[PDB]
Amino acid sequence: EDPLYWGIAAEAMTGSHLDEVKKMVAEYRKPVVKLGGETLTISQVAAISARDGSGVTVELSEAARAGVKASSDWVMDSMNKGTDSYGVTTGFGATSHRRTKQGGALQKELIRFLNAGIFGNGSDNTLPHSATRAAMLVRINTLLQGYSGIRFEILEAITKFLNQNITPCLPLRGTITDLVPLSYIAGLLTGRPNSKAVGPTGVILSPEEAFKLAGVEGGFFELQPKEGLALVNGTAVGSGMASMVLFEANILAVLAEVMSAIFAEVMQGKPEFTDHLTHKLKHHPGQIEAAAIMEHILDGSAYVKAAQKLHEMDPLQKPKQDRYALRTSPQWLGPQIEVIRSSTKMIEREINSVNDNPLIDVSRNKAIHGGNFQGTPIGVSMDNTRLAIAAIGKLMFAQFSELVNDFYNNGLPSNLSGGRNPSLDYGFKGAEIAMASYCSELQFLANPVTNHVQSAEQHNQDVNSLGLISSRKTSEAVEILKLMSTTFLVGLCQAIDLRHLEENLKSTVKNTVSSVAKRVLTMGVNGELHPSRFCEKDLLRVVDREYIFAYIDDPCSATYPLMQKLRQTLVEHALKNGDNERNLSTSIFQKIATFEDELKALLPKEVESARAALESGNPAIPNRIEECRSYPLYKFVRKELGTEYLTGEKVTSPGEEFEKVFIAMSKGEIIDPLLECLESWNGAPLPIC
Amino acid sequence: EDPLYWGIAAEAMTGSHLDEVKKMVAEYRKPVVKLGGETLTISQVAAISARDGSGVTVELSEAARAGVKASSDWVMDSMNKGTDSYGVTTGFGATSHRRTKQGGALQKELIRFLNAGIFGNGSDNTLPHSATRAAMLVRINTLLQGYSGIRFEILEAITKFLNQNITPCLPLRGTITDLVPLSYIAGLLTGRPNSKAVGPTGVILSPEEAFKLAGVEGGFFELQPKEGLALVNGTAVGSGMASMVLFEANILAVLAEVMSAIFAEVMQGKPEFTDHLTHKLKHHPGQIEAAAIMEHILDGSAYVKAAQKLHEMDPLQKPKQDRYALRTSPQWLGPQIEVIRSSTKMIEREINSVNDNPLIDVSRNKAIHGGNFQGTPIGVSMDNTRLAIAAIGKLMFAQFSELVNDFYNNGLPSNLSGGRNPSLDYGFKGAEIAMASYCSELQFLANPVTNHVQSAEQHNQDVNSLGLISSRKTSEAVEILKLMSTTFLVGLCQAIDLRHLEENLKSTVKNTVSSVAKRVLTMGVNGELHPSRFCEKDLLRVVDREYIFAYIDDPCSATYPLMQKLRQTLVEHALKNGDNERNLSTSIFQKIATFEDELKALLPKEVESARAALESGNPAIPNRIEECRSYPLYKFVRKELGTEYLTGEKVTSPGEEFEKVFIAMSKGEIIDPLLECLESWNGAPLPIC
Repeated sequence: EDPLYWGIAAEAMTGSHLDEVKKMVAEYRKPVVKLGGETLTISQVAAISARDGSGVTVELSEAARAGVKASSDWVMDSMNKGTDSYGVTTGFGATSHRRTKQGGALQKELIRFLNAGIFGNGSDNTLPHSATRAAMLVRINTLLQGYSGIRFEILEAITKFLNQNITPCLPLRGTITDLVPLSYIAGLLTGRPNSKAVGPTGVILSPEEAFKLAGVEGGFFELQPKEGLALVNGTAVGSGMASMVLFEANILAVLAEVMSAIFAEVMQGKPEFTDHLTHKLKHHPGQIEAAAIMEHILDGSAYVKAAQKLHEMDPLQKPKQDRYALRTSPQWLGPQIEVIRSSTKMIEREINSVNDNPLIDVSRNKAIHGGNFQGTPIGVSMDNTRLAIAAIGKLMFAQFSELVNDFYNNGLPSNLSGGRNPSLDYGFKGAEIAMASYCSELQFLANPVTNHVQSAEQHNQDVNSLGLISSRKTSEAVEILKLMSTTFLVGLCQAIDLRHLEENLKSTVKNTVSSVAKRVLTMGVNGELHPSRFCEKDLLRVVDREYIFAYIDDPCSATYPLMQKLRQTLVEHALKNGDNERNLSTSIFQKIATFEDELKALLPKEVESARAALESGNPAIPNRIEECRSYPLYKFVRKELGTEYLTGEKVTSPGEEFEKVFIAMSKGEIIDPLLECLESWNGAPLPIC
Repeated sequence: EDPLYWGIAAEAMTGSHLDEVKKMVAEYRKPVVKLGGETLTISQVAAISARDGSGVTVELSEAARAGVKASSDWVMDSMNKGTDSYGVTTGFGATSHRRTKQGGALQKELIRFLNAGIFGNGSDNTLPHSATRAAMLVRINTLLQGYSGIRFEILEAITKFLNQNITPCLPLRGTITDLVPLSYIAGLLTGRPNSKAVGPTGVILSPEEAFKLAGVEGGFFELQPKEGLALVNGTAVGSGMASMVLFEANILAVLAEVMSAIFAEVMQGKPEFTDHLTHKLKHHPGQIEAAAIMEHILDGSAYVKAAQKLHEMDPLQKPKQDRYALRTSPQWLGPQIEVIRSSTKMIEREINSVNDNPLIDVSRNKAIHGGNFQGTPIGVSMDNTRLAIAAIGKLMFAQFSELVNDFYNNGLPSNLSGGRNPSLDYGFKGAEIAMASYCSELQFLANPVTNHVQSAEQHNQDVNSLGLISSRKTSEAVEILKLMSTTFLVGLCQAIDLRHLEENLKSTVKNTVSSVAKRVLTMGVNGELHPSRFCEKDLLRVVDREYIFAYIDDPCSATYPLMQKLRQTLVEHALKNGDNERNLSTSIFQKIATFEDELKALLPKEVESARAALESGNPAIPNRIEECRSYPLYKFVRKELGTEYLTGEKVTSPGEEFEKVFIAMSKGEIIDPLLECLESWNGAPLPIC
């Protein structure tokens, strides 16, 4: 038995978060949103909220018509009092004019006085068109259950406004959660003189023009008793925006998980941080999933092809462990995903609720007075979600910070500088400062809204949810997270390209050091300069150990580590060379100057040629990202969007390439390549038995 | 003309902040606080709030008696109505029992219903005894001006409670600013059955016992009309605590300025960050003062005895500039000092105000109704001050963080590790984590209180100041700042000692390298090994350049920089030695192994002997702090308090030495050595013409 509905709520949180997101995306893309009052999802709200020409249409279920008609008829019959039925349903004052021999005067008055919002000039004080559409959809859905006492024909009209993209202008502020803004939908429906709508290209329309462009099958509505209240009493503005916000938040949470893995790839982090034992032993499902997702990426990574201590390619980090933004990312992200998921279910309940008062219960033949207009689930879910968005942002800032710091990024250039001359390429330094600015503002936004409740409306509304205000702040937080995600993703793709450059230039240095050592370290009296064999292999070990980016811009400079360490190796072999060292013809020390002169003459041009080869699409060694599970995201950013590698040798600024990713992100184009990174995952961690 | 008193307020902010603090300290130490209603300072409140046996006493000015009597007489005469004077003064309901043929029933009722606070068991819900004493003092002072209609004898009684350290128990919470808590002072005065006081050693007293121990010249008071309101209507609880808080805040602001300079000394920062031109050109007085204070310290610093690039002692930072917590400290601290100063003046006005209602104006023969109980100046000053305390804390965290990071601290050991074996001495690492915890909590506390106003008391108090609640949060913030200041100051003294160790061990290494090079790099066939002269001087240059703490724990280790760089120098000289290199007897290369063997045999014991000499109080080179203007603070912490140098060679933990400084700080013992650091300063910056 599940008498209080905790059971059904619990069941909605089984299965992975990723499978939930996949389902959300598939639902978003459906061509038709069919409303019946009970199956509206945040994905449908997000799809409809769009004004981007996807062609999505809304259809009302005919199965809901009978119940809607029953309560609208009931209210009309209820007005006939005394010698018929009883007193009067209930507006907010039994005495006045309501369609008897009167004429619906109270409903006209309701919408007039609720039109108390301020738009001013321009758009700064107007609710976004997307958000108004979300509100309209939710508003229809929460009147379809048949308990609201409104005509189906009004629902059909709002549906036409949605389908023809004719959008009433609503004020941004005025609600403590949504009478004031919702009264501007009602005022369009009733052709109030101040009502305005906007067409698909932004043209301002009169209510007359709006009805004609939308195809409304009728003239202005004259509201019946209960209809004005039915239209204005909902939580639809707050919950519609919350739905939009949570669609984005769910996707960005998956992006954060996958970026944490790509971060680990380019950082050469020890992949054992994702070992399932660790996460199993904490029990938290968000953390277990996050780790299993990162593990999936790392298990199919060509970078995790790692050479251990005294490294040649990628090392673990045994001495000087990986820092927390890498190694604790599953622990950090997990609870944020859990909050986003729980919040999503709260909002999905809200947008299928009857948020009206009083409810018209035809079965019991009475109106039921209550408090379902109290949007607490919106306020609470949006405050909690905003805190989680801030936490996701903080981790991204910390990861980004590690990535661009040459002391923490395991050999990558300071600032992810791309060009031949580091003194003319400061890479991501400006972006890094911008990332701090994004993170700081996100942490300010993390503060709650719902702890600022005023005792309102002659102290009748002595608690009130502040749901829309909170939704608006969470929306602002999500936009900043998209700025951060954009900046970080472009940074990660830069680092991928730098690792490709690194492996190629290291190969060329080894090749050249080899050639020179062979020529110079045998000469003798008669060839074989004893010794030379162990000396060559140790010189190459220097190359394998040293960070390319610590010297490759001036490889034969006396004060850079290549020349220094190569000389140190020659000196070490000379000191071990015994009596052969004391004969000039077999002396290693006496070949240092020659070795250095011959390396200086050859190495710069060899490095330059290899680099040019790589820049022309013909590197000696292919870019290992092509064999990684994360390739779809790199391919998308680099090839599909044309985001280019950033270098001080060219004029292009980081912002110019960030625009490409941000604009794509805001159009939903990152969804497919993101999910493609995980499409082979079976939804389970790797075994640990 | 100054009709609105902006002029007098402006004049109170002339002269330096430091001179203000000096004056504050001198006032604090006076043996007698004489109250007249108009000259109470935060220093007097702080002195009285103490329960530490300083012997400070309160005395009431006889000059105030006449005005106090006039208004108390006026109220009593005003009760005689109709055939005498007029209706009735004004309590809060003209109808009832007030000392005619009645008996002061309304005043008894007032105190009863206001006793609505909760103490529970233990001390967690009780106002601190210090803060209650502050409240008592302010409460007396704000009734002495003669407009309150209360008997002088009641003021004399509260004075006795202060002088004999008999303190009524007040609830911690219950006020939106201070009826509820102040009613517990009134309830002691009237011997309410639930009233309690605490004696000097914490013994709980009945009102009877309290009167007897305090010497009250009378039995319990029977309050006259207006007396109950006069006692309970003030802002004294909030403003008394604010006064305490601001006394500490002013001192800690000076400590932060001086510590910023000592930080710069031990970091080897470029002192030009304090150049007066820079700060003059921004005009902000707090910043100009802060810079001039730091400049004063640095101008008398034996550390600012600096050797420039290719350094031997202390360098500037031309390449890789000093980081912001060093170089922007005046810009950062200035506005915080300005806010602390402005807040101080707000509170000093408040504690000399008449915060009562109605005011009894004997000259005009009427009661004047108004709103002076509205403690907005407390709420606002305490919110603004708390934000400034958080900013001071953030800078201290950032400075501390630089100080303990070997990548940022210009040669000091990672963690300020003190012992011979770094693998068994992690220094201040735990303290550094604690510093983050302090800073984070301070940033939470920085949020305002005064934006959480409820519409209170049947919506009569539809705005209210929340002054005490804010004072309490600012007090908590100040305590955390004292934890941070303690931890940082002990860290700075450790760094001072490490710089002393560094200079001494470097001297010993130079001496030894010199001796060995002289012995080994001349041998030849007949003495003079050509060459040897330039080789020796370059080997010493290696020692001068290299950071002692990068190798001194194992100075002849092959993989540490001393052995490596010394070998590099020998090799460089051999390569330049021409044909002499090719003769075995004049070869520099052939002496490397010998040089290294002889250095390995001598250097460890020489370093150990020098160190032991230093530890015994007989270093080769004296600790340069003895010749610095900052010496008084180091001397205080190290000698006077016995705070010892921290080392993993001993059992003592950092916390144990932090206790010494924290306890001293909380007793005001840091004030004198702090101010001594600046006592030669003439209050002006160094000239820049």
